[PDB]
Amino acid sequence: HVNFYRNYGKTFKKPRRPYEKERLDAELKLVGEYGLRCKRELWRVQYALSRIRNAARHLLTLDEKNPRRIFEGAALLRRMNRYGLLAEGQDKLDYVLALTAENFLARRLQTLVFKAGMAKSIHHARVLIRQRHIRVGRQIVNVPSFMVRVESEKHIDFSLTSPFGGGPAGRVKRKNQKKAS
Amino acid sequence: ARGLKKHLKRLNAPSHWMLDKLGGAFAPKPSSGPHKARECLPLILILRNRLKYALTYREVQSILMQRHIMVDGKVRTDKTYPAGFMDIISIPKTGENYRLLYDTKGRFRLHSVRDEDAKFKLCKVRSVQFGQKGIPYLNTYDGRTIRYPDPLIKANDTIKLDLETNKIVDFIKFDVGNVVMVTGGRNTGRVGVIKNREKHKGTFETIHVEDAQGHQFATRLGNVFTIGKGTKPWVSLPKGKGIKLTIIEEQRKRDAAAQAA
RNA sequence: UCUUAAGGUAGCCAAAUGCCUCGUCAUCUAAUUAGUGACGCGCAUGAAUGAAUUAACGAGAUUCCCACUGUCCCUGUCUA
RNA sequence: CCCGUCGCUCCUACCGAUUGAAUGGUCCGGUGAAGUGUUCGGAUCGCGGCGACGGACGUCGCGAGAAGUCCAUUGAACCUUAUCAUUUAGAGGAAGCAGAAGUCGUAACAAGGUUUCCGUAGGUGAACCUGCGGAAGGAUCAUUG
RNA sequence: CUCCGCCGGCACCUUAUGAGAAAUCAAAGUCUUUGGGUUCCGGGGGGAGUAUGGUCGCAAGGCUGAAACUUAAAGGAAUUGA
RNA sequence: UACCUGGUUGAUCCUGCCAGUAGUCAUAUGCUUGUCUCAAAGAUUAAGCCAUGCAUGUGCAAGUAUGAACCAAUUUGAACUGUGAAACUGCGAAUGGCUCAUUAAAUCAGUUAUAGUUUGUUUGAUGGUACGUGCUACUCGGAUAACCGUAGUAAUUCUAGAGCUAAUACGUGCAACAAACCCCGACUUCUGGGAGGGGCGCAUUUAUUAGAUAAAUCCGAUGAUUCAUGAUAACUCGACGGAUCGCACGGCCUUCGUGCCGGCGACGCAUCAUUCAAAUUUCUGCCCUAUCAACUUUCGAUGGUAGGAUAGGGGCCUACCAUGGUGGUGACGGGUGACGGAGAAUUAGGGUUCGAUUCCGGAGAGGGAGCCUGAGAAACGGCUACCACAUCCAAGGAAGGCAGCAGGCGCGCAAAUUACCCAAUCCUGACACGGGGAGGUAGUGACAAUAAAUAACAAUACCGGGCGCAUUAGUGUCUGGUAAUUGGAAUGAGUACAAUCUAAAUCCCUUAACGAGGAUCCAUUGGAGGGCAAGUCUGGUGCCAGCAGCCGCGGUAAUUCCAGCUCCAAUAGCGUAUAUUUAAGUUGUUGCAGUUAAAAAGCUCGUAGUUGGACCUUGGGCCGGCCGGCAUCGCGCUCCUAGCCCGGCAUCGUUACUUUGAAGAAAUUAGAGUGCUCAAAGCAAGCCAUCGCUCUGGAUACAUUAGCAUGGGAUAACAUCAUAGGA
Ligand SMILES: [Mg+2]
Ligand SMILES: [Mg+2]
Ligand SMILES: [Mg+2]
Ligand SMILES: [Mg+2]
Ligand SMILES: [Mg+2]
Ligand SMILES: [Mg+2]
Ligand SMILES: [Mg+2]
Ligand SMILES: [Mg+2]
Ligand SMILES: [Mg+2]
Ligand SMILES: [Mg+2]
Ligand SMILES: [Mg+2]
Ligand SMILES: [Mg+2]
Ligand SMILES: [Mg+2]
Ligand SMILES: [Mg+2]
Ligand SMILES: [Mg+2]
Ligand SMILES: [Mg+2]
Ligand SMILES: [Mg+2]
Ligand SMILES: [Mg+2]
Ligand SMILES: [Mg+2]
Ligand SMILES: [Mg+2]
Ligand SMILES: [Mg+2]
Ligand SMILES: [Mg+2]
Ligand SMILES: [Mg+2]
Ligand SMILES: [Mg+2]
Ligand SMILES: [Mg+2]
Ligand SMILES: [Mg+2]
Ligand SMILES: [Mg+2]
Ligand SMILES: [Mg+2]
Ligand SMILES: [Mg+2]
Ligand SMILES: [Mg+2]
Ligand SMILES: [Mg+2]
Ligand SMILES: [Mg+2]
Ligand SMILES: [Mg+2]
Ligand SMILES: [Mg+2]
Ligand SMILES: [Mg+2]
Ligand SMILES: [Mg+2]
Ligand SMILES: [Mg+2]
Ligand SMILES: [Mg+2]
Ligand SMILES: [Mg+2]
Ligand SMILES: [Mg+2]
Ligand SMILES: [Mg+2]
Ligand SMILES: [Mg+2]
Ligand SMILES: [Mg+2]
Ligand SMILES: [Mg+2]
Ligand SMILES: [Mg+2]
Ligand SMILES: [Mg+2]
Repeated sequence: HVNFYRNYGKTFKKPRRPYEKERLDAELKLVGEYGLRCKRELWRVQYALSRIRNAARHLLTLDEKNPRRIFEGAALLRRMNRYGLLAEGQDKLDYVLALTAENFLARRLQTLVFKAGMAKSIHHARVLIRQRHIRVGRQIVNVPSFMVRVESEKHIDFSLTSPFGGGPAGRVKRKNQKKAS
Repeated sequence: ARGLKKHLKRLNAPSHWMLDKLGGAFAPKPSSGPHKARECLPLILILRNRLKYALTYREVQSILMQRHIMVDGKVRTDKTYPAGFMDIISIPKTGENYRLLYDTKGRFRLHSVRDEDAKFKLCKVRSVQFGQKGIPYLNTYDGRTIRYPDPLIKANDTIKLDLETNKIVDFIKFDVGNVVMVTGGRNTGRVGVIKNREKHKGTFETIHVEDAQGHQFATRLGNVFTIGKGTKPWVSLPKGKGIKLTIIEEQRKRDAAAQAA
């Protein structure tokens, strides 16, 4: 049976100490302020953060003049700068270590939509994303966690179909017009 | 088992075919032929995979049953015929010719050529020895056996072979100072020049080969194949001139092609 | 509590020693007053009256099992 | 605060006559299917000589060749004895544990009212006691007083 | 017999700059700044140094030595009281 | 994330465990459940047992067609024509699928070898003589299917007899030189000869011989061969050396005669090479156990010689001979709920545990065994026998093997449909075409894994903190919320055209018309004394019922039970049980302990094991910008690399250690590129005028040990200059 060979993986890890106030309120800080559905959203981000930090930490144990150091470091640094997760002049691969969970949560499609306007709240933005109401370059991206890159940041906008930035009206809008007529 | 094996499951196929692990459960099993089925490329791959003259296993079947495809001078109907190093693949309907040689990354390429390079191939001799009634003959690594060669062609040497008259038309005496292309290992494809050969009584001998641009590498004598006498080749080297490189260098090349684009 | 010189100790047992008695329990059997192992208010066991064991041995007593067979079912026949 | 015998209830394991029981394996011995090869065998079947005879015969030509059979070899399988291992029954004997609102004492912790304890040995309802040697974990870091 | 020095012993006293849970210890010191060499041995309390097999012994016994099961503590040093 | 908290006490500091706390590509179970993508699934106990159905057949222009049909249909000389079914012939069915019972250096892995073997097929080369007294080819045999027809048996791809007819089935039989050399050898002359005519393809077996050196005409290969190969003498009751089949025509007569030719091909036989492979085979490596210290050897155990057998080496087997082989570095024996690896879970590092399962290797087909055919099988969707189990019978007999796919029973804590298709991947056959329970597609599927709904925005508000007056005020700022308050906007869950999808279907992705007031299109599972996040609420009970992993709660005012209310955590998921990992520095190599907490043997000797003082220049420097290349008081070079007399030479001790490289299956791990809308994934795709094509990619790394090669030669091993038997 082929298709057994397809891979699948895990994206988040549950916390070791279930019930501690200081960790627990800090989590609600992030969840509420970024408009998240559940703690799983935040845990996967931290799991992905830990992946690169282990990667970046491992290279930093290697030395300069190391081909793996040079090749792997630049690719990681490009990946960070490409998503904007690292400021300018920050190209030292010691500042990847300083990176936080806030930054990844400020590149999400949900958060960038609110920071650009268009929404009037973080929680409006999300339902505005899942209701086919926002394209990115030319495609209707309907995942609140899209993780927008810098080059695509300019073209984030309304759809060419969505009543608020596209074409014809919605079901309730047409319903009210027909009952008036 | 109680006999031969007729199936090749895809995960077990040679890595240099670049077959994709979800494209099916099996692979083309290379038929018995002039090449050793792990250093070959069958015909099915060449047509459907690389050239895309076909979309399915059945379509490549039909093409050969029209007989458009010729290999090494002769028309081959076999689907999984084991084409190899320095074969010629020619399609007179399209009027195109190919030599089969390696990338620097060790994968077969169909190297497009004229007619005048289709007339001949190169082969290294496996051995030269007497035979029936003392009639000298030689083994190549292409299965071929040529009787009555020059008494100069010794073992490991390389021969030019006209596909029309079929006998030796030239030969290179394998030794230090000629250009070679490597046909196995991690160094396969990398061309260069024999700088030294150190033998070891009762083992394989090691060849020392240096890229035109300084880089030095070594193989064992099995994976060596002289192309030309001296620095110059007698065949057309592929899209990269047999010079292998660090991963940084091709990273630099793209962005260098990405600064002009 | 009466009493004795001392009140049968370690052990052993329905034993060649137990009346009751064909003791009770188990085992061997189709069926066992027989046998072996236990039990012990032992009519009436018991320490050189030697107590308890015990390999080897025995024309010593006893129970069972395999083989064997006119011992028997059930007699017939042959020789001197 | 605390120890042990004993009485009652339950749980677990131990010894145990019973040539105990069951199951599976192995060593040897006995019998030994079928095949394979070997030896005879020769049903009948192919020039169907010849005699040059009158579809018929025998002298026949050698070559095929079945059933059977002979000796070897592999060898299932069955049976006896043995052995091994894993389960399982047992009169009776005897350990540990736990429970409970029980009986007898008072062994230990204070100099615990005989300081405690270790080895060995003997004795006694029980905890224990006593002899011999040892230890302080002693109730003495001390006699020039 | 008196004084001084060296070596090797049995110890004692005073003190940490040391260690330790502490009592204490100049060796129980030179341990999370963890590595001189090597032998034996422990892994909560019981059951138990018991059962069984082996082996040594005249015997008493020695050496080797479980398990089923049970239980939240058992234990060490020091403090205040009684 | 290299982490701990509750429980011994009146309190304290320890030891030490119990308990909590996280995961599992790790199973079952419970409650719950809307969408998209993805995919494990009768392994665990029973390698237990099977009703039924399927899983292996096959045909080209190119072996054989009046046997009976079909379509041309004949001018009735020749055709069975062109297409064919059946059938004989050839090939295949030894692969794949399934499972993990036996199996503990065994299978297996990395790494070797075959000069010790077989190898249908592919690819390449190669091929004379058969008898003729080698003085150039010497002739054509019956009988069997499909079919016709008689039958037996209850019986089934059980079976008999008669009548025909084919061959690339079967059996015969023509064969190509100088014969190139070699042996006889009438006579000739004397021979060193000329010689008249008699004896010689290739295979096979044996024997003899050739296959050459070393400096003052020898000439193939290997590290190494009586090697490759040649010559000779014979030997075989020789497997062999074409009586085969297609189209296409198209040069020209010799009798102008299918006329002499001569092509490309299909199949076939034989030797060598190659390829697809195996078979053995070297070195190193595997869990627990000594309450398993000896095992093997008569009758093969260890070796020798000669045989036999094999494809071939070998005690593989036989006869004779010797007395060996293994073992505290653990033999032998036992356990394994033990196939091995690639791998998996967990991971600060070091580790611990798992690995039936889709890739590779092995093994088996109810248990044993023995075979036929074939290149290849000790084959089981082949046979033969026995053991067990069972089916039919007309009672004489006959037929068996789901650890293949589906399905049923049983067993269990524990697992899906008796579905569609060869469209993809490939395989197979005589084959472009047939077939494929391989394999793919769909139904069941909360095994695991991904993304992601269950509302958003506004103003009213009895109100509530700041912030504008802060005084005295009051409201008003982010709306924080009871608010079935109110107002329209957003949309998919759903449902439905079509299109797409697909082998055909369905699902997804697109998308006409419907699809929201909160009662509904309503989210649940565990908790609320502590550990541990969240009640000094209210009713019931009264050491009962119950809860409680642990500590504990309950005896009439229960923060712990039973309930309502409210809150807490996670959330389309969560709880429970069991194994395992972490925590555990409570297995301690890194890295624990042993005075009193558990723990120094009564004491000394001693073999193995483990460990072991110092010392032998690379020291004092020239040289050019880490290092070459060198001089000091650097044992040689003839032989290969060898500078314009010269660096940089190989054997006359062995190794570990380190350095670099080779060669290392993929999948998995890490890691580059790439906007599957994101992600888990995949290995793609991206630009062009997202126009007759351009540009491509499909990197790279780790890989413990063992083996191979390269430099270093600090450290550390074993061996060894005093009979001088030294240079
Ligand atoms: Mg093939
Ligand atoms: Mg008495
Ligand atoms: Mg009596
Ligand atoms: Mg009797
Ligand atoms: Mg008696
Ligand atoms: Mg008396
Ligand atoms: Mg008396
Ligand atoms: Mg008496
Ligand atoms: Mg007597
Ligand atoms: Mg007292
Ligand atoms: Mg006292
Ligand atoms: Mg005392
Ligand atoms: Mg006394
Ligand atoms: Mg002194
Ligand atoms: Mg422990
Ligand atoms: Mg203990
Ligand atoms: Mg004590
Ligand atoms: Mg105390
Ligand atoms: Mg740790
Ligand atoms: Mg206490
Ligand atoms: Mg208390
Ligand atoms: Mg625990
Ligand atoms: Mg197979
Ligand atoms: Mg051939
Ligand atoms: Mg021998
Ligand atoms: Mg021999
Ligand atoms: Mg097993
Ligand atoms: Mg199993
Ligand atoms: Mg079965
Ligand atoms: Mg088999
Ligand atoms: Mg079989
Ligand atoms: Mg079957
Ligand atoms: Mg099945
Ligand atoms: Mg609730
Ligand atoms: Mg509760
Ligand atoms: Mg709690
Ligand atoms: Mg709390
Ligand atoms: Mg609970
Ligand atoms: Mg308690
Ligand atoms: Mg509670
Ligand atoms: Mg409650
Ligand atoms: Mg400890
Ligand atoms: Mg102690
Ligand atoms: Mg001592
Ligand atoms: Mg020693
Ligand atoms: Mg080595």
